Amino acid sequence: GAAFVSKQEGSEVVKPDPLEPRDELADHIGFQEAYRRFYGPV
Amino acid sequence: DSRIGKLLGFEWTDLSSWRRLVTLLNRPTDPASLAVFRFLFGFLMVLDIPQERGLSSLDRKYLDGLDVCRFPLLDALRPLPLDWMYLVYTIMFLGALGMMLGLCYRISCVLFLLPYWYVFLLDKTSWNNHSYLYGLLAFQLTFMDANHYWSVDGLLNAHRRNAHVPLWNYAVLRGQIFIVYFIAGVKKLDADWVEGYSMEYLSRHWLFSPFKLLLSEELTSLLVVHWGGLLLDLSAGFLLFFDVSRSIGLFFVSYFHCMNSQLFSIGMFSYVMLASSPLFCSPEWPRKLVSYCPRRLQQLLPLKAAPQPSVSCVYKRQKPGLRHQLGAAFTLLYLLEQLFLPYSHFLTQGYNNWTNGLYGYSWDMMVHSRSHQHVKITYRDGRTGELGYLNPGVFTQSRRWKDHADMLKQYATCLSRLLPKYNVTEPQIYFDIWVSINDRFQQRIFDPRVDIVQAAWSPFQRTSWVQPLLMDLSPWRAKLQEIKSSLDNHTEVVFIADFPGLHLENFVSEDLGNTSIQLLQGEVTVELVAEQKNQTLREGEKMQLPAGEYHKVYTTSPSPSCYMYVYVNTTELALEQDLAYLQELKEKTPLVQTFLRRQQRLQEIERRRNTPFHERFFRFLLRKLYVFRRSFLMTCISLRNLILGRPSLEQLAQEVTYANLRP
Ligand SMILES: *[C@@H]1O[C@H](CO)[C@@H](O[C@@H]2O[C@H](CO)[C@@H](O)[C@H](O)[C@H]2NC(C)=O)[C@H](O)[C@H]1NC(C)=O
Ligand SMILES: CC(C)CCC[C@@H](C)[C@H]1CC[C@H]2[C@@H]3CC=C4C[C@@H](O)CC[C@]4(C)[C@H]3CC[C@]12C
Ligand SMILES: *[C@@H]1O[C@H](CO)[C@@H](O)[C@H](O)[C@H]1NC(C)=O
Ligand SMILES: *[C@@H]1O[C@H](CO)[C@@H](O)[C@H](O)[C@H]1NC(C)=O
Repeated sequence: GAAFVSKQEGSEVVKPDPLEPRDELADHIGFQEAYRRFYGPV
Repeated sequence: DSRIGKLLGFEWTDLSSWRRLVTLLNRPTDPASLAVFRFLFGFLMVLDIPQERGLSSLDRKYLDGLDVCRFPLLDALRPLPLDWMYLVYTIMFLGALGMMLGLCYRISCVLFLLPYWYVFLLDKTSWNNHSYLYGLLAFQLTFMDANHYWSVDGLLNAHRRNAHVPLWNYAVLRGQIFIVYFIAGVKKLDADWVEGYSMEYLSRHWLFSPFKLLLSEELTSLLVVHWGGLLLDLSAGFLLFFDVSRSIGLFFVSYFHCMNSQLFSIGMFSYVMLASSPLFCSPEWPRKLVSYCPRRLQQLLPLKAAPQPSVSCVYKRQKPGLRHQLGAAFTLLYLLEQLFLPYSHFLTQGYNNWTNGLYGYSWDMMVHSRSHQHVKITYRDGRTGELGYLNPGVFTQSRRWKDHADMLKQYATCLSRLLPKYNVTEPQIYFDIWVSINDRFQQRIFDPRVDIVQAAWSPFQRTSWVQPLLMDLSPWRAKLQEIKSSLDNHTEVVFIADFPGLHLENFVSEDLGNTSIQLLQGEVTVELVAEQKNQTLREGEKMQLPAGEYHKVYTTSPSPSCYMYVYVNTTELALEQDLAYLQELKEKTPLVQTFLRRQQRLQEIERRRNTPFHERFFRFLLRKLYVFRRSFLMTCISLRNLILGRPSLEQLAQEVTYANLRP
């Protein structure tokens, strides 16, 4: 599924984060169906 | 009457006994400067709840039926259903509204304090130094008499109207803001700060422009950013306290927080610390500005009269009761543990990594900045042995777990129970995370051979599977920037330090033609997996690597070895050998829209310059209007779901698209 990666993309090494400042949050694994499960067809 | 009495506000005879210290700390003080901070903190918490607490993004975060690895501090803290987390956030909103107005202030403080610290401890990755502070300022203010001036509690209850507060309501609040400032100034005595490494990019902002007139930009980042933020944080609570240097100190800490309101997006931190710095002034200062206005205006303002006596203070002629001894105890005990918890890192050593302790409670803002090169998460099936590879960020809603060993043990445990929904029976999960802190060599932070599901973590034992930060390779950082400046616009470099016995298995993608590895220090042995051929390198020897194939860099030195990956992306180079060939023939078919999608983005990022400030600001208030409207309308959906029940999905769908409307 989308929870896994192959052994060509998980082994690519190449492809500043201060911990103080405060977005994605909807690019989850089973998000769009668990959203429509609890809500309507949005 | 002494020299020290005019200077510190008390003499040593006020510290002669416990009774004279209770009398000093419960000395009757004007409620006015405490109750303008109560408004300005409770109004900046009303704004903070839809924006930074995540009320407007609560449906995306705490959604029911979602496979998610959560990081609470105490692992017994489970979040409620989404319908009830909208009730926690509307109780916290009524708490911040009754703390703002002063309406039922003791009830409305624990209506804000209790669901804030529930939400705060429910996610270790949302911890900042300000979201910790807002739960500290709301914790103190539960016990302070902040509804004793400018409140509707004054209008309803007549004995709370304009009445004296004890001195300890200011000595805790001034003692907190002194601890916020001064402990941040000795967290910035680290060698990464006094040498100009943390926030090295910050002087390139346009707000450091007048300092460029006298200094270089190499020295603007060293003096103004690093030594100017050291000598302000070290001496802000000394300048704000004393009367001779407060107006010099109030100007320097107003500028320091109007800069940080734009240099960083840290929520309301720059406005809470701006509303707190007048607590160091004389407590009569709201009455000294009420009297300066026209005469019939002050009936909408609070009262300018002298404060009436209160039961909460100790007066001169009175034996101090049990409440007055609980204010001289709360002042000394809490300002002791506020001085101790930024240095309590020898106790909670299980939370200790490359930086000391968990983030949020140590006042080391901007002292350590990280950059991750590579995360490789490798599961291993329990009944087969299929060595498979997970996505680097599968069920997490954050990227802070890769720095902290307590959160990696939480992620490896949560992945051990979530992966059987994807036919992995009992995984053995290995994390291979490459972090470089403050422009250092990239190295593994955790050992890549340890099974983190069965690895031993406890909060008070130093973790066995955390690699030490190689600080003897910290002299190399002047040479690494010399190599980075030696490269052209095309070639990139990845500096990597590896431990003895460990190796790095890198797959150079086929886009990276002409990549090579040059050993800077140590002794590695580069294996090419497709040819099964080794080649031992020593210090200074380069070696070209194939594109599209595997290679392994085995460290064979007894000391940690250091090397670099001087690669160039010849795919996007040959793309810009054709697109920069295409544009000159334009002013005379997969590639033509890739040119046009870059001429597309050239249109709107340039009108970022060409938009006015007044319509920028008008759009920013529209955004804010939509984040306050969605958070109000999605609350009423889930507040109807508990009272009236949950309707059909087609009628739930009509409201959420209505709530998600741009206004
Ligand atoms: C190239 O050299 C490396 C470095 O010694 C070899 O890696 C070793 O491989 C054996 C067998 O797989 C392991 O038992 C050792 O632990 C490895 N060394 C280290 C440091 O981990 C590799 O096998 C060599 N390859 C070839 C083709 O000769
Ligand atoms: C479980 C639900 C009801 C929430 C309950 C809130 C509890 C857990 C909260 C409310 C007030 C909080 C305290 C507020 C202030 C501090 C000082 C801080 O430096 C360490 C944590 C500490 C000591 C907190 C511990 C947790 C605390 C007691
Ligand atoms: C690869 O890039 C380096 C970077 O300077 C350059 O010196 C070298 O000539 C390049 N080699 C090829 C084959 O393009
Ligand atoms: C090289 O550039 C292309 C863009 O043409 C990009 O898609 C690719 O990811 C880059 N290579 C790497 C290793 O990032």
